[PDB]
Amino acid sequence: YHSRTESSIENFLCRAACVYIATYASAGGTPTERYASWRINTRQMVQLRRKFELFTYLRFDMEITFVITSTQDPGTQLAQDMPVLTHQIMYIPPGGPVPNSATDFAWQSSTNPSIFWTEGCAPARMSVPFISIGNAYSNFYDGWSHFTQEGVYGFNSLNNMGHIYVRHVNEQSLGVSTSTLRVYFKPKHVRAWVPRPPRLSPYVKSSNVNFKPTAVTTERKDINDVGTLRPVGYTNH
Amino acid sequence: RVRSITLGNSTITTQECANVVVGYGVWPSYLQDNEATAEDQPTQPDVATCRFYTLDSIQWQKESDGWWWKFPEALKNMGLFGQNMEYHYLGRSGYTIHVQCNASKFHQGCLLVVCVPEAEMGCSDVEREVVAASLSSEDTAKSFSRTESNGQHTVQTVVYNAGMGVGVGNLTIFPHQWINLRTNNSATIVMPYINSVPMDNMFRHYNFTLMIIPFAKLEYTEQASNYVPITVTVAPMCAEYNGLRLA
Amino acid sequence: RVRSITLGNSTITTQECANVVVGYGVWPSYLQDNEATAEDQPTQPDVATCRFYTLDSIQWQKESDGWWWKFPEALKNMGLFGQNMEYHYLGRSGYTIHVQCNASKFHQGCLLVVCVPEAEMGCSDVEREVVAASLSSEDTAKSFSRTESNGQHTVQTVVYNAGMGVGVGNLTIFPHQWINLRTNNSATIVMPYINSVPMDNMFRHYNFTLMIIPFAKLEYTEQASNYVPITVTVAPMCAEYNGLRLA
Amino acid sequence: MLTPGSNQFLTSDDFQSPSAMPQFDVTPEMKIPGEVHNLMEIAEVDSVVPVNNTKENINSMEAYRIPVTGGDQLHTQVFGFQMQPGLNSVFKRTLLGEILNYYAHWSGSVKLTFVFCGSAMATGKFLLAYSPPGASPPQNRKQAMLGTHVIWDVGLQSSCVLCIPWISQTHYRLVQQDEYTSAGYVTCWYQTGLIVPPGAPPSCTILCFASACNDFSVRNLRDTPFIEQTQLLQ
Amino acid sequence: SMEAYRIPVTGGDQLHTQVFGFQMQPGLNSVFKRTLLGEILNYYAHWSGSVKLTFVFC
Repeated sequence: YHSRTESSIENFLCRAACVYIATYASAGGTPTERYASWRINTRQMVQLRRKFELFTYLRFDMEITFVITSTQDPGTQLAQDMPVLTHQIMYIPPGGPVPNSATDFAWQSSTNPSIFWTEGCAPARMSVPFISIGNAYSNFYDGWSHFTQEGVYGFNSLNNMGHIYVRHVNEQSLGVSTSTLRVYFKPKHVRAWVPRPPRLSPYVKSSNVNFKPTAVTTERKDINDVGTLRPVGYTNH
Repeated sequence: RVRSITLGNSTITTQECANVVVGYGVWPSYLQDNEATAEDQPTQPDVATCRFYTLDSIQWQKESDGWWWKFPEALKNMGLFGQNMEYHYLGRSGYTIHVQCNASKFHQGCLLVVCVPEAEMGCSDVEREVVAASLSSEDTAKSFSRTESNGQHTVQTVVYNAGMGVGVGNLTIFPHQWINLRTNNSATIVMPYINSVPMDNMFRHYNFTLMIIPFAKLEYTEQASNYVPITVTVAPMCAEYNGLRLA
Repeated sequence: RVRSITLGNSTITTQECANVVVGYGVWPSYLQDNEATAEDQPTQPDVATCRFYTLDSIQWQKESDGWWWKFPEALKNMGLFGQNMEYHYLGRSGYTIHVQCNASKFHQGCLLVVCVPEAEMGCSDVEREVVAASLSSEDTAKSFSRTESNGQHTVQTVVYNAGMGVGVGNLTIFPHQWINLRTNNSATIVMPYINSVPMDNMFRHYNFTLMIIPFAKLEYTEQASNYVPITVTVAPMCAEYNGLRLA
Repeated sequence: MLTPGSNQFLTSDDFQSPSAMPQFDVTPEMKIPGEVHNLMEIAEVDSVVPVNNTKENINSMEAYRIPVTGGDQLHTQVFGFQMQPGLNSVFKRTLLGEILNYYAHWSGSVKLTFVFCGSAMATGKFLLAYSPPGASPPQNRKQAMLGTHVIWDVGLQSSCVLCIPWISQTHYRLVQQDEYTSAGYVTCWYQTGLIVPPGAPPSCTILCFASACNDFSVRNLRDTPFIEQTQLLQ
Repeated sequence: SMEAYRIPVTGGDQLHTQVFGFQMQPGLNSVFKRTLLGEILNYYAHWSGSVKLTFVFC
């Protein structure tokens, strides 16, 4: 008759997990290499996916922490003394403008909350509430997008969470300054409904529930084959 | 011993004293004033929706594997329920599922009847995607398979994975019942409306899936009926639809 | 309808509502202070002696004749009862015998189950004497015979004389029960301790003999089980043994 | 002690800020008439609707005048349109549509008023037919009669009000939705002709007003599509 | 196959042979590690309690 407090939904699902690692440069190059983008979802990290897909419906708040580490870049014309690096982190709600390049107008939109962060301080954090039209997120959706019974199968538009975009505020004239971003994601005030059997087959697609047939368990020698045995000894005489 | 039920004044059914499983503990009911994200007050058709709709019987044989029906699609052509599906836009209703077998005392077997909510299914080719014709017919059972399917747009039908990619042995987590021919002969499941929105389109959303799977195969002697008939009956409970009149 | 019994917390048995025969009218009980011819107060083991000891099933066939078990020898190797038999010197205990058959409604037959106290048996050669190996095995049934035995040290096994030299038709005088497959399927006999001394050695004295004899032979049709299994269960009641400690 | 969201500038935040000009006394406010407390007040006002926008009348005042011809029109249709403010070409430029265009989600009931600008000696009837979202517009007068209709007599009465209701599967429609033939239709039919005495003009006009009913909801404010240029003036 | 779950009981005349046998270790034994109980237990490094078994004769 010992405690069960560690098996509750809160203590089971509120563990921070690293869900994205990206890199971006601070100088000339291909524009797509000068910013980092991520669409918020729980279907790309298999370890977190297996935990969220024990329940059919979920309702939680998001807490996102960004760890940013920058270093100098080898080449010619190295910077002898740089003041400090500042980074801009922008959260785009569902339906907001999304940048197609760095130094775009969407970076200065008033509907997108942004964080300006200087090197040396504590990691930046933000919290997003339960932002959806429906009354819950749904891990499994059996249905179509249009009512013609045709379209994308298994896609629901009621569980969009937005995007995260990170770039360098500074304009650098001497040298390049590569930076690396890590995203830590955590649910809070979690509520879950309608439990489901955990998955057996390995994941094959982030968008689908497709699978390969897998054996229901691990093989055994015989039906009456108990595990191994013990040799004769002082107790067994 | 026996009990008769008369719903809709047009349907008669007979049952014996047996255990009934009430969904997730809740009973189907109308929509209260607490929950809503629309304006027009729902119209409540109950004169003809609440009646027994007996689907066609199926044959349980020695080498059969299992069957599934998608609801609410299974009642697309079923009388006035189909007309309300076509004429309206939003809908909500719970169901009562009766499953009855007809086997003598000399047969043997064991069935599992489950009601899986939001039973999304995979495809045979892991790259392609399923189509609407392979998921479910109108009111005809879709059979499982003993071996691995190899179609292009066909749902994977290996029985022991149940098409959802999970172990078939753990399907008991959902509302379910066991029909052991040695003791039981029928099962009843009352399923309420389960979704994340108060109303949804009937043709777009598959509310749930009814699966019948034999764990113990059918066995008998030479001079006996080669099959066992299984009969499934559905009676909608507490159906609602949007309003078609100006405010 | 059905009843479950849990003796010793390790044994479970199931029975239906059936008549029970309480020995000679008395119920097994411990030894009071009235009757004794010894000094040391008996120790009373009941934690493990009082549990169901299910013996092996036997097959009733068309040409079978009957079987007998000698008690208390039948529980020589049966768990803690055998240990108490070996470790102690004097003993006293009553028993409860359950006999159950498993036959369908298409079989037929009639069995007699009796408990004969002090069932001394004769020999095949009227001049010689029997030996201890031919009287009874440990916990294996000893079969009767249709014809006359001709061994040297073997018990006469003609069924209609029952080995005791008396008419088999008059065995009803002892505690008994009839298992007619048409109506009954089980029998229960509660047998107290019957002897002329309060205590006696387990290995020396055979308290009684359990005999199962079919009067109506087993008959059936070609496509049916060739046999009927018979299961016998024994649960000692009110066991006593002498004391091993100084006064 | 310092959370990750401690030192950022989120453009939709509401914190107090230091005052640039303390020790300054602002002018007390007076009582100017006509204060606005909600945008819904701008939507519950009737505004004339340009039903007759046939590419010869968009650049003219003839857009608003629905023509009613005399002679002998057997059962021909006077006018007809679809009930989708904010997106239909007819309604998107009125007060209601232009308020609705600012909001991604909206829902409610729409009120229509018809006024007969014609001689006081003119007599006739019209049939106003409304079809639900899932149906088809009536093709002749008999089909329109068998549905939801009202017979409007321009001899007894001069104006006819009609409150189109809101029956939808969800609780919020969208301006940027592809939901044609799922919005409802309103048509007007010649129940009889227009009868005038000697001396009155044989043809008349109908004016249409559309506005908001008591109940509306709007959600998710967004930029209007009517303004195009992103250039700064000078 | 589906024959994994069905424990076979043969007729004929089996004298005293063993029908089945296994070891009681959920989470680690090959038999139990893939059921609901074992797969919940596998998430936790420490666990303890009593396990209930039901046998049904088909």
